Amino acid sequence: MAHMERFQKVYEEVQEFLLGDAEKRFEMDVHRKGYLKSMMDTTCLGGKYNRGLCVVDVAEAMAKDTQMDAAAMERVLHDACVCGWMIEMLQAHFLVEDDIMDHSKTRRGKPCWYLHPGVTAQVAINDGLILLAWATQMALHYFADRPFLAEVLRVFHDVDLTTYIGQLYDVTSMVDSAKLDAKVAHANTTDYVEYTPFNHRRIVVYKTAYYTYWLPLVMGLLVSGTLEKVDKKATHKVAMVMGEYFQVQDDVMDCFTPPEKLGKIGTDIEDAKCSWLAVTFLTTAPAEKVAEFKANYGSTDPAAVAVIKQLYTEQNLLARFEEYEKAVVAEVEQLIAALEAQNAAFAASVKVLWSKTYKRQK
Amino acid sequence: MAHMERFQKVYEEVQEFLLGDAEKRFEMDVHRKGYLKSMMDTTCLGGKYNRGLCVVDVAEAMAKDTQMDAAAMERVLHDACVCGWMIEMLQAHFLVEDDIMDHSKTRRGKPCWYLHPGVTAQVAINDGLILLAWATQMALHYFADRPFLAEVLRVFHDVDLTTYIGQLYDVTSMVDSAKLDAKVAHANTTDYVEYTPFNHRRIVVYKTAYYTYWLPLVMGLLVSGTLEKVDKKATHKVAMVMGEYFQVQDDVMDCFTPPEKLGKIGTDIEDAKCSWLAVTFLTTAPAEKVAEFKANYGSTDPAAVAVIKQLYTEQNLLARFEEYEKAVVAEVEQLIAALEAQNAAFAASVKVLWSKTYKRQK
Ligand SMILES: CCCCc1ccc[n+](CC(P(=O)(O)O)P(=O)(O)O)c1
Ligand SMILES: CCCCc1ccc[n+](CC(P(=O)(O)O)P(=O)(O)O)c1
Ligand SMILES: CC(C)CCOP(=O)(O)OP(=O)(O)O
Ligand SMILES: CC(C)CCOP(=O)(O)OP(=O)(O)O
Ligand SMILES: [Ca+2]
Ligand SMILES: [Ca+2]
Ligand SMILES: [Ca+2]
Ligand SMILES: [Ca+2]
Ligand SMILES: [Ca+2]
Ligand SMILES: [Ca+2]
Repeated sequence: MAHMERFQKVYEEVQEFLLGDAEKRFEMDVHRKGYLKSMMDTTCLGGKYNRGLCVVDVAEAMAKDTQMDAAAMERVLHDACVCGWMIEMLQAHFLVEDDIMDHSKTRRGKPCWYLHPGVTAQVAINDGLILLAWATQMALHYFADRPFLAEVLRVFHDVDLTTYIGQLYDVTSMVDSAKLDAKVAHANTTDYVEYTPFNHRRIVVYKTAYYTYWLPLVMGLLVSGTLEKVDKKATHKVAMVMGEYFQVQDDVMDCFTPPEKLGKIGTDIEDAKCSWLAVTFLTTAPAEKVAEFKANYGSTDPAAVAVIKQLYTEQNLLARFEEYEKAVVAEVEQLIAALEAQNAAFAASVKVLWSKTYKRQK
Repeated sequence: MAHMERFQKVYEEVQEFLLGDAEKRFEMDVHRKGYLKSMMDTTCLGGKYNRGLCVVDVAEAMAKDTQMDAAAMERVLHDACVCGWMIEMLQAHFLVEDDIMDHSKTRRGKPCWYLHPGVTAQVAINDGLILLAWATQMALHYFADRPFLAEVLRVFHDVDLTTYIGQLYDVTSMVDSAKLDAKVAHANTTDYVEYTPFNHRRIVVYKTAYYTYWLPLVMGLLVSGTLEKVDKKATHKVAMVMGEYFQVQDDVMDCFTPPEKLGKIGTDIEDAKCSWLAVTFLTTAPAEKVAEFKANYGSTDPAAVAVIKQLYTEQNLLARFEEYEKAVVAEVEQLIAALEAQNAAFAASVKVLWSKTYKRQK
């Protein structure tokens, strides 16, 4: 991909800056500097970089569209790379903390950060907070003289909050919400009355769509000075449609994609997660199959988990996902066509992001 | 306290705004809104409000020293209260995450948030992140048209990073730093070679002094538009001296103050923390007492803990603290006198903060 070599060079630059700033400001010693370097490398690298490279693709598209000269283009691509690394380090923070919350075993084909024997959940919580803090440090340093710094911080921090509210919906989805009460232990549901299409949409739009689709598009517009050239409502809507679909794919792959190909071991079934598969099953399956689901879901027993995967297979959940995907293609294409009539350059950058999403396999 | 009634009124306003913003933006339901209200009240209320009320005391002192009409003074006090609550919600976030990391039992005379049976560590991590995100949301909303928004976000996020680096030093302080390696489990020290005055100072300056002393003084100056009317270097030095002392008091109280008075059960002795007591003991005690300390420290056995507290008592650590405290008050009074020669209004507000710190009992 066109910007990978530039994006990787900016990673080395931003790492040297952040570790050097810690030596200057916090009397950082050689041993902890080395620990933080390995933490940054382990938590920030190894993913697909769809969020970071989107910022650069958008910023280049809009820089060409507005005919920026060689010096201005070089600045926009460098700024775009730094904003990309803000989102990648936000992702790194989110996955560190989520791997602790889900008690997960593998991430990007390596042990979860907290499961490194030299780490533990106790230290990893704080390592994940350093990652989050470092994302803002990059804006405050690299964009100190840029009029777009204010808007970069606003959209970044808004999406940061959004994602934690989605995570609140996610971690409370398997308990009766009327019984959500800090003073009283919460039994996992046995009736699954709240496993609804509305509740699934609300989890995935807030926990995933905002930081995965909306934030990279907006940051690429902000760094190129072109946010006012596009339809904000139309941009938001296509980000929500693609983001929901992206997390639906992630939900389908939890069950049906081998962990060795995905690079992680999902436990949506053993954790009774309100996944797209769980909701689509519960709302479409015959009564006797719903009963077998309730008797087996949310159990660590490998046979129980196999019963659930057999129920999903027998209810044609992969076929049902394919019909959902067809409806999403129709809607994304219509929204892109509407963007394209207003600003073709930005519409092309949404098509790039959509082509890396549609029918992905990991 | 002059500003308590105004400060508690602004709490109720900020709470209504944040919960209402979540209903508006994130389709927040009545049950989770109730959960978040209970979480905010439990994690943000019940402390001494030293950080938040400092912001208002500094802002009022500096606004009175300027000539401005009643409407302008009302705006400075309201902004100061919001900035105070930013720091209180940052404190709330720090204590929620630290209580998970320390596996602690009590905070402000109630169970730790994560230990509420309807919460657990795996939900509380995310509740702690909501608190941190809400702090920035307050600035972005209330200070949307204020000239100091950018500099408020910069100092806030700088101190946010600083505290996590202090926390890194704190959580790694009991492992030989040459053996710090994410890949390899590492036994806690048996020789305590790194339990040095320098290493204690580095922990407490970054983990406590920046957010407890520096941040409230600087926010008070920013919201009143008077940061450039004071000596930034001298302000930093007095904040580092007072904040080191504040954390030394906290370390002494971990051992010597009844948990029912303190409102928390410290485990510095069980957890082998590099506390002021441990460093002062190891650098002053006779050789056989150092050996007995090493045989008993870092043990959950109540007999082992009782041996350490007896060794501390025998080495007169409370008297050694009184001598340190005499040296600190000599230094603070000199630094305040020097500030008073430059800006008497600001120096008075440093006296108010010091007066709440010096010889405190909790
Ligand atoms: C801590 C904030 C939550 C971040 C967040 C948002 C979206 C997806 N994830 C991770 C995924 P996964 O762990 O990559 O499968 P999920 O657990 O299925 O939701 C985490
Ligand atoms: C999560 C960042 C840590 C924040 C932080 C900094 C200063 C004091 N604390 C908590 C105190 P305490 O728990 O109030 O006694 P410590 O555990 O002694 O350090 C936490
Ligand atoms: C939003 C969610 C499914 C979390 C994982 O996101 P991802 O598949 O983009 O992960 P990588 O950053 O590893 O590419
Ligand atoms: C920095 C530290 C000792 C943590 C506790 O701070 P504190 O004693 O000011 O706590 P409150 O917010 O409960 O007053
Ligand atoms: Ca999760
Ligand atoms: Ca997960
Ligand atoms: Ca998943
Ligand atoms: Ca601690
Ligand atoms: Ca603690
Ligand atoms: Ca303490």
